[PDB]
Amino acid sequence: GASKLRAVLEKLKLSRDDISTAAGMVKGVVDHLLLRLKCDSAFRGVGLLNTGSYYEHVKISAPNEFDVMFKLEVPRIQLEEYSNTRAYYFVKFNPLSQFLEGEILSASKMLSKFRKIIKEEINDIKDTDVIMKRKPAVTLLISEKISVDITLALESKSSWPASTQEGLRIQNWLSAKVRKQLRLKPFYLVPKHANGFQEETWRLSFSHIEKEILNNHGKSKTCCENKEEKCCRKDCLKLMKYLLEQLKERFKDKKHLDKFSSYHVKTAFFHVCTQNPQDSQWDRKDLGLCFDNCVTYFLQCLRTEKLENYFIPEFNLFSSNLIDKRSKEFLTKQIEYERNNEFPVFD
Ligand SMILES: C[C@@H](CO)NC(=O)c1cnn2c(O)cc(-c3ccccc3)nc12
Ligand SMILES: [Zn+2]
Repeated sequence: GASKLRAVLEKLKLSRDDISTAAGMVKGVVDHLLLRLKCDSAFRGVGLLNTGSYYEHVKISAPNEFDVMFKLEVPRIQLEEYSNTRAYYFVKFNPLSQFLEGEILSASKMLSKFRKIIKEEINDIKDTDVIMKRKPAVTLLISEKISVDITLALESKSSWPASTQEGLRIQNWLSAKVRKQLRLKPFYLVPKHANGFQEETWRLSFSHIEKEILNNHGKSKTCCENKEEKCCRKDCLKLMKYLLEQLKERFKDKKHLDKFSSYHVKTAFFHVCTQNPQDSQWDRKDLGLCFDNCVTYFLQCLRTEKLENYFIPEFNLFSSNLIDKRSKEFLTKQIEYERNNEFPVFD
């Protein structure tokens, strides 16, 4: 039974043109900010990253909400793992000399200059109306409709940290050949401090690898290139993403589902892909069964309080220290009700 599922997907597809026009306004403002950012010595090598839901063709439900990534190549860096977290690091070693708070690169001083240049540049541009929202680093508001979340990410062309060594288990699905090729690619560090936090740490980012894997997702190279080879991987992720967005909208005034994000859904999705490496396990005709495995796996993670980062196996996104048991039990209660009642939150 995939009828309501196929119905949702068609409706979601109709929002494509609206998302495309809105992206036009954003491309204008962003190209301008990058031209002005490149002027400062520190942000000279700044560029547009091209990762996210939109570039992975999985952008569901919000044309008035865009997330943009700004990469900045950093030359010869040394990482120091913070408090055995496996995901959070200190950036040690130059254009960024001004932001060194000891031998360590300050996330706060770095982001303040970034926010400062952006604040200075949005007043100077009169072509379109752009406002900057108060202290996903910098948030803009274009023409009073479009919100743009701007993230700064350091780029390192070094070997991936030791914590990733046993991650990205795509060998039996996408091949070891591909895994080797992917790990040769750079890695990113976004400033994330996650009583009181360490406001000088950087978290690992592999948004570019997630895009590569999603846009070349089959065991067969010709997956989704012909009628006989069409799969439902992307559709299951779109449906999982929409399921959480809809439930998070339904209970916005409650505050339980606040700690859950589309990243939890996407992570759980990649785990299901590792479990089901065959394209035959993802047949378009089996969408109902495939979406049910995704729902089922996600619920097992919520019950067992275990959702490991796809790249950092030792990092548990569903740890009791991150998300309290009552919140996971609320999300379980809601998802189970939905599955039992042919997904009323969809229509
Ligand atoms: C669930 C929240 C808060 O943990 N995260 C996100 O929403 C989130 C969105 N992209 N992304 C990502 O590219 C990487 C990570 C990540 C999380 C934990 C450990 C290492 C990396 N998270 C994200
Ligand atoms: Zn496919």
